[PDB]
Amino acid sequence: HHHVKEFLAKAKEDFLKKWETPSQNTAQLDQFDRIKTLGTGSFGRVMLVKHKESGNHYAMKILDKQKVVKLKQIEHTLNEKRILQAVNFPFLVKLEFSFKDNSNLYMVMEYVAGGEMFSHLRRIGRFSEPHARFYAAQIVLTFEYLHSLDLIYRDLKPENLLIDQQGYIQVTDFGFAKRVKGRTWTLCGTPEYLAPEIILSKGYNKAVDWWALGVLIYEMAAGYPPFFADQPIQIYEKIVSGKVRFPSHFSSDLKDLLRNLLQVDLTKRFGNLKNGVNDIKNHKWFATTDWIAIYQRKVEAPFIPKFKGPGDTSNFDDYEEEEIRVSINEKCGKEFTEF
Amino acid sequence: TTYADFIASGRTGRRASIHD
Repeated sequence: HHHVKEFLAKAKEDFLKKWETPSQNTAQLDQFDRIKTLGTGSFGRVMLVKHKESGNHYAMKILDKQKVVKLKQIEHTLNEKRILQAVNFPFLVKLEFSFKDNSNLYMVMEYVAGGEMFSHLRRIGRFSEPHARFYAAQIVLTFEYLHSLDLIYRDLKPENLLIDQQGYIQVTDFGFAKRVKGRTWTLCGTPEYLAPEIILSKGYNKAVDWWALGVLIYEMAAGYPPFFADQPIQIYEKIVSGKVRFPSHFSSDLKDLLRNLLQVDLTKRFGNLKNGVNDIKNHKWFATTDWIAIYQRKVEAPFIPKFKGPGDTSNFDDYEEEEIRVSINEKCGKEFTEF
Repeated sequence: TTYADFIASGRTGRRASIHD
């Protein structure tokens, strides 16, 4: 496929134009009716909203400016918006609008009613290998796309993968995403998904995303992650030992792929070798995978979330609701000028 | 079993991201 190579070069050109001249201020708060909280965090939350003029539903991420500054997450938050407004791929949640007011930053994303892979995985227990492979292929293509733009994702986990109406994956949460050529050092991610080099503070590159994919595939197929414990420190100890045990039901091909992704030695890890992503795409475990058909979304999904209207929130957990405050005074104006 | 140990553990719910 010289196809992929020319798709990616054209993709980079579109990305670079938007990266260099980002869109800003494309809606305002009173154009949306807020319906229900879909998730929370230490400096913000995500709400289901309805856009009054179209009637469309969106997921609106609301960030408290003062809290973002206090917790020293300015660069990460600016990274998120700048990257989101510039990318475009079948398996990435789309940013539809963004704006800010006196108190908050807002990113209005497409709403994916099927809920997080997390909920479905815990409920079902584990996914069959073809089911896990279907999702894994989507992540492979998405990381190929992101890494080609010099982006590192850094927060792969089932909680950040939404299942759409066609049963396909939509990756959300670009809060730790960064455009970087060369090494970076920020200790971020989720404990169970951190690569050894992050934990050991040595500097790391995009190979950490491929390690995380190994953890994700293991967790989808097993129903539990390869390294778990009640405290992060004990999890880290297991991760850096790199000893992995596999369930009895894992196929030989799956175990071999995972030995190569969950390789503690950076320089031997699939995705990070001479042939790059092709080592993964060409692996026996993916022999049945039609990569083009996946990209084109022509493969029949193994699972479709039950759907009862746009606006249905049954696939999401209940959260405690709270006011959206907008101060009469502008907060942190200079810090977020480019947002 | 490993599964039973996981399910009895404190980390079966949605996992918070960290930065540090």
